[PDB]
Amino acid sequence: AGAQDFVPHTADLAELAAAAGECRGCGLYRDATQAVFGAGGRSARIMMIGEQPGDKEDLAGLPFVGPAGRLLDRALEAADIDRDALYVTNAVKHFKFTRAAGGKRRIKKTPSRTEVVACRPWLIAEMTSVEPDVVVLLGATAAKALLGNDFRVTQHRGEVLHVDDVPGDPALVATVHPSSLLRGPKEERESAFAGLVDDLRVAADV
Ligand SMILES: O=c1cc[nH]c(=O)[nH]1
Ligand code: SF4
Repeated sequence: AGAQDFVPHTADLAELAAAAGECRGCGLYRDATQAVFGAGGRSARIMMIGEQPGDKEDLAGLPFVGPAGRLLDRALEAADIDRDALYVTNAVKHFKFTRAAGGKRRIKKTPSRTEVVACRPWLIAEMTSVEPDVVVLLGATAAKALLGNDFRVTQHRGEVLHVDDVPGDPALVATVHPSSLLRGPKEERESAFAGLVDDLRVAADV
């Protein structure tokens, strides 16, 4: 089922990342440039999970390198968290996208629950490998990947969650995806940014 047979029996992140380059666990590997595995080391206490690599990440081979990543770095710095000490990854490892005539970018398309479930074996391997004390779930797709398809990020802000089917029973904190804070009225973006910093500080205080 899904990516399971493509996941080797190793906690070495470099070996896992190389194996993910060969994954065919769903259809998304076909049009994407490459798999984008997580970045960071196994000593990380905090794991952060986004939805999927976007246009820039698909070509950089690294997560959170575009505008959403720059806002996330501003929030991490405000929360006094060193990005270099985190393990940062995504629920889905291949960019799902389309282009619009006249567009300046490839446009993300939402992964189906089917694709998230197919890719989840990689997240389980990452979590088993890193043994984080806390997992920050950035956005609906990531949070639902671990907390259920009905989970609503908007309803659980600031909350330390724990579920029974997650490796090592880490604390889970679900928050807004940084891409949500890039657009909207200034006051709304500023309030939302403060809330993201708050949630990052809850996770770091675990
Ligand atoms: O790595 C990335 C970049 C943008 N958005 C995500 O969810 N993940
Ligand atoms: S998105 Fe995940 S499950 Fe699908 S092919 Fe890529 S690595 Fe495999």
